[PDB]
Amino acid sequence: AEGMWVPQQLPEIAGPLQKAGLKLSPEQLANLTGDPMGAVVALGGCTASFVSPQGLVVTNHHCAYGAIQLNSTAQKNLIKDGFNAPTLKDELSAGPNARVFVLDQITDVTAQAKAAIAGAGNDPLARSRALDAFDKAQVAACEADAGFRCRLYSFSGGNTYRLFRNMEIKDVRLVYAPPGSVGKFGGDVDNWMWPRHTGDFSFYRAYVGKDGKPAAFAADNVPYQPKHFLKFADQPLGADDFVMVAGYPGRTNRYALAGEFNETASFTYPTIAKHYNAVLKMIADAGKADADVKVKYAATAASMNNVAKNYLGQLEGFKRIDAAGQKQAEEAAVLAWLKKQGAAGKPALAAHAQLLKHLDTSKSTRERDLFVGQFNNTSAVGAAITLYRLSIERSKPDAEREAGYQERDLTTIEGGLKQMDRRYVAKMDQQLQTYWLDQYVALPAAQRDNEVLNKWLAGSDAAAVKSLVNKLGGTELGSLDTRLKWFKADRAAFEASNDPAIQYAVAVMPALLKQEEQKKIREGESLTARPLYLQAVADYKKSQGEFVYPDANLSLRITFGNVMGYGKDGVKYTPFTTLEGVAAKETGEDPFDSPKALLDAVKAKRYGGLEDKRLGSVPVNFLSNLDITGGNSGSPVLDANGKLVGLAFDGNWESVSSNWVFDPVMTRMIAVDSRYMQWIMQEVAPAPQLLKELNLA
Amino acid sequence: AEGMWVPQQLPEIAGPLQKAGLKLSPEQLANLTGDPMGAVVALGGCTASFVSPQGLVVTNHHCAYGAIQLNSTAQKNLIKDGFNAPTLKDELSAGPNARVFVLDQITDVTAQAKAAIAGAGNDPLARSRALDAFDKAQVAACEADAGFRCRLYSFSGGNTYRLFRNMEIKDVRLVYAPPGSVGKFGGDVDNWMWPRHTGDFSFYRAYVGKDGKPAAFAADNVPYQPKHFLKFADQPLGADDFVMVAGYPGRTNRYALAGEFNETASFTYPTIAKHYNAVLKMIADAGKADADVKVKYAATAASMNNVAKNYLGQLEGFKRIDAAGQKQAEEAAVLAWLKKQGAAGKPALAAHAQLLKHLDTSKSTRERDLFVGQFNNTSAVGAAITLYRLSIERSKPDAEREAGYQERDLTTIEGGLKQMDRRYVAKMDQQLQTYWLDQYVALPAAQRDNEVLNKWLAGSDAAAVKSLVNKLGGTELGSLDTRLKWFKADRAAFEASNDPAIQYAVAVMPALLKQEEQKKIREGESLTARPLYLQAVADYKKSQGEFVYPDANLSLRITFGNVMGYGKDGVKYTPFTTLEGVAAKETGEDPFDSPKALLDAVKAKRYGGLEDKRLGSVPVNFLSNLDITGGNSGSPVLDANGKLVGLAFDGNWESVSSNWVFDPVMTRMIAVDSRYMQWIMQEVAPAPQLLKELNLA
Repeated sequence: AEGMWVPQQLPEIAGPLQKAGLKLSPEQLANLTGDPMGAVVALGGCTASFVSPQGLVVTNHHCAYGAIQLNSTAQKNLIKDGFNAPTLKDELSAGPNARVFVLDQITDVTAQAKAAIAGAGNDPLARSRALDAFDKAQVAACEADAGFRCRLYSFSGGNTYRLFRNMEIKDVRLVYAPPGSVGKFGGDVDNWMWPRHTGDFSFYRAYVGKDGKPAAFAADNVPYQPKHFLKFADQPLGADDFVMVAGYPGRTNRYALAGEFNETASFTYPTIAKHYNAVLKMIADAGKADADVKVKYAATAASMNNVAKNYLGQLEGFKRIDAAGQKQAEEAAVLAWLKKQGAAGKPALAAHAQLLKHLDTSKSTRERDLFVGQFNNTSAVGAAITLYRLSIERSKPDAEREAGYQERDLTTIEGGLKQMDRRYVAKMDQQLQTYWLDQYVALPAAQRDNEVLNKWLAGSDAAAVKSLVNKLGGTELGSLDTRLKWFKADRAAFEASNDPAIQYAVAVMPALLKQEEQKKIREGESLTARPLYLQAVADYKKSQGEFVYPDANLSLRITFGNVMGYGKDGVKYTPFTTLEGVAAKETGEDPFDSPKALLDAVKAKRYGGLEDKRLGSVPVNFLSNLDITGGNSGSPVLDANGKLVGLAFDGNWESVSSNWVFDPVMTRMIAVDSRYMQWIMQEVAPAPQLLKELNLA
Repeated sequence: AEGMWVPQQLPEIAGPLQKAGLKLSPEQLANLTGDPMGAVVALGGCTASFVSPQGLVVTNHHCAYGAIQLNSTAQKNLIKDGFNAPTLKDELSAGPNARVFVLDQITDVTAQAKAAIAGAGNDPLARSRALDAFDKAQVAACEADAGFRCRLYSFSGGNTYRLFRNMEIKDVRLVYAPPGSVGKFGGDVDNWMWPRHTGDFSFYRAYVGKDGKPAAFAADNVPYQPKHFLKFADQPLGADDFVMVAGYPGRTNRYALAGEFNETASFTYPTIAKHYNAVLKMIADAGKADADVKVKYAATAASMNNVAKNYLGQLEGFKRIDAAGQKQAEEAAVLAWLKKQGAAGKPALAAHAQLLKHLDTSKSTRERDLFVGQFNNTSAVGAAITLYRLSIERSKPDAEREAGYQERDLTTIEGGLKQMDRRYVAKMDQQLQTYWLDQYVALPAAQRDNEVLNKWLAGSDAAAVKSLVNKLGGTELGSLDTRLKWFKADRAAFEASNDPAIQYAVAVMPALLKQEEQKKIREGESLTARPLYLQAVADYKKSQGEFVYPDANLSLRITFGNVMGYGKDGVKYTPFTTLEGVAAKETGEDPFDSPKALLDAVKAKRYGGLEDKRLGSVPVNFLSNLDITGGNSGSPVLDANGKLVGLAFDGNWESVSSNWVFDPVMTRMIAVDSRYMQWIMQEVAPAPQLLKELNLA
């Protein structure tokens, strides 16, 4: 079914759920800290779920990819090889910034949020400050009790504010990853594609201090004991069977202005695609010259490949459903329907007009802003800017610090400086710097107007780029100890420093702060406009009987539907792949190089008792008409009885454009079958201690 | 069903043909000059069929592509535009070498052939000359009557020899080609792929002189009146319907030695695919610069793309079916089964070991032979070598002239020199010379033992190639009138020329002749070994009750089966594509850029009464489990009653490996539906004169 339904919409999807075949009572889903919703956790950008009362967490391989990469070396490459922790003490730290967020409480704070915003009257910066101070105040009151992290979510353009309270587990350990030839089978060739044969799963364990409270990594820490964990299905999942997903989709743009869509399709997607593929060929070449570069940049490369392929996908998607025309059509249809509605229709019209003029800005500057933004986000320079920015914010009292730089954020910044150790190589960073500066100096002179960068370049050719990279090569910020010194340092040490990256951070910061204030003014302007227009778009969608659910905003959503394939002319995609499809794609070479143990078990039909008679084999991946996006990776797929039948990990090629214009005919979630997960762990990359802890052994 | 059955195997397939659903009696098919089989013609490299009593002939677009290309200029591009001849006098000559072969007679000359071979005794070269002298005698005699052309066929490694007598139409004219965006919809992207949306058809007309006798192009010639022509099907083709193809498949390699297959998989296919893809990029680049090079090289580009992609598809198929494992098992099993026979087995085991010797010879110089072979077949150099060779053969009496340089061949040679006029651009030829010369000079010193070429290169780098290409640039063989002059010139005239291409031909010719004699010695050695071994393989294969049929060898074959899709893990390919499928792939960019008329017709559902209610639309292409290969292009697909339901044009991706190891599960023919052809001639690129002549108006 279409829709990323908030839990508070469970009453309107209660009937649809039962009709699709949910056998649980809908009000069992209503208890978000109950069985099974209470087992569903957020990782920040991925979903996971508890699957044992000893804090065992299951997610996708590509979600654990970060943590596996942090633990990998050129010699001991866990991304390539499995990882298995036979005992608690073998489990590896997923790194200082790894999180499990266990939902505690959702509180609607709409009335108070709207009063805070209104209390600022017509001043747009005042409105943004007012909402930010409201956010900070709600978060501070909510985080008063140790171990909780809270977050204010804005729904439906600001028509709804809800304050989420999570227990934040800060000690997450890697328990099991299949080899990358299973976790990532078919690599970037099969990414965003069906048929799919990817065992995209991994396991973490959540830990807490001896005292029960969240704690950073310590040998003393004990497994978290979740109230609720999912059970693997004992009922074989089959074609047409009900499935549902709970998870944390990050962002959809289905309510975007036709103008926002058009910018994205004509500029952002093609430009990012193009530059990412160029950077990717650079990182791949660097990785061939030094395995340590390949490992240290493997998370970036995976992530940029994903985006670049997705962006291409979305572009083909938009051509396939004429998204430009549908956006146009629906926008005009809302504006007309608003006209007929006499009195009450005028404010929404006005709101539209406001939101329109907002597209006008970035026309000549958008390449420049990408190239400078990308240069400023290379490792050494990014760390300099982050560290300098914190030193500035430290001056201010905590409640006036920029979000991301308050006391409650310090541990995350410090953990970022630490993780960079496993993700930084001077020679690779210098090539990224060179690449983005090369794009800047290739701009027309009129667009090459960044005063600071022009000063530091002292020219507009290759030699000028080389000499500035040469100069930035003198930074000491490649040293962890250096970064951790600067982490603590007064803004005056920064403004005095002769470190070329710090000097650059110091020179660019006035511009960055001005750019950020302009961003906040734009957010202020839209804080009454966006909500009134989207309320009208919604009220118009409702009038035509369409589905009304908010755009994804990284909060908890339910989607549901059934296991089913999709069709194109001449092709019917069947809802399941099987072991034989994996073996059939074997080329002996990346990314189609399964472990010999897999090729031998499939040749021997060693199904391990996991074959589905309807398929005549063990299912690997399955399709369903669920509505998931970025953030839903690792989401548990529950059958009619709330049992784990799989993990969400991907969409088919036609689904990627549903981020903008949803297509019920061809949008499918790809999931990894819980049977393939068990099969891998029995027959291929064994995890006997895990099968026992899951009560499958 | 599996097999490319010779007509003489109709007894064995009568039951199967009836089981599959043939309504025609099998003895109807045994009549090769009767109805429908007498409608089916050879084009030489393609199949076609008469579809009117006025000599109208239907074949693929890609078969007519050569003729369309010869009639095309940058200014008036019939490849891109289509072509329609609304009357006889508008029909364009398909060019001097276009032929239609109407089968007259097959006679089995097995015993005479073997006697002529046995009669030569023990010298391999003697046995080569003896079959060649025999071939020529059976041909020169069979070619006695004016209009006729005969060919000696070797079946099953020389276990059978059959003489084909054909009436040779020498005046072929383009009647109709749809636009390239229909004829080659999806271009190299959809080539060898299902689903497929390609209108792959064009119409020729066979002309003879007023006497009724075959003649070259003359304005005075009249349409040939065929004894037999296919009617378009009135019964709509559906899934599971019986279909059969009669056509001229070129070569299959199912009886190849395991070693021959291993050499093809490991060297020939990957190497040709690599160099062909580099040469295609060069041709695309020159074509983009110069519309004149684009049109002149479009036939070459189409062909090389087709082979390059085919070879990659075969390499992928070999791994999917483990072709190497199957060839090694079958060979090992035949060798063992031959030890189980006593005396009965000892000759075949003798023959095997002699065939292995041939493979080691070709190994040593395989790279040199490809690069020098390709260089010697560039346009000016190939013309020089062919022209000088013929002056040499002229010196000799005709009976003693090499196959292809006899009196009966002069017309084709002269044809080739004319057609090159529409297929040559000196600056493209120079890039081809450069490319293949660059591969030669890159070889290790030890492989660079072409004496003449090293003398002519005077170096082994880019600059030495640059200077050989500058020197060969002074040739005049770019002029048609120079070529036709050399076509008539004595051996001495050649030896006198200061034309550098001719001097090269003169210089290299002695080595080409030794290499050709050495090749005739191997062919002589092969003339008794090959039949003995292949008879053993056939014997072993019948013992297992496996289907036994000769490898394709450019002779007439029947294949049959049913309209059906195929499956892959996660995918069920449906047997038809439809109009909406063509519209859904539209991008407004080559190769997915349908005529505006097609999109308009599809968006309006103008099905011009051709809709199949079982599809909800007009069918475009369809799948069937027939056994076709290169040569079968333009083969009529006949329903149960022998009426035309479409034309064979391609195979699915997984089929192409069936050239070496037949895979019944995933081998399908892709045919264009006769309703799509009619639909295109009604609604898109009208041919109302052909709709009338075909009895569809």
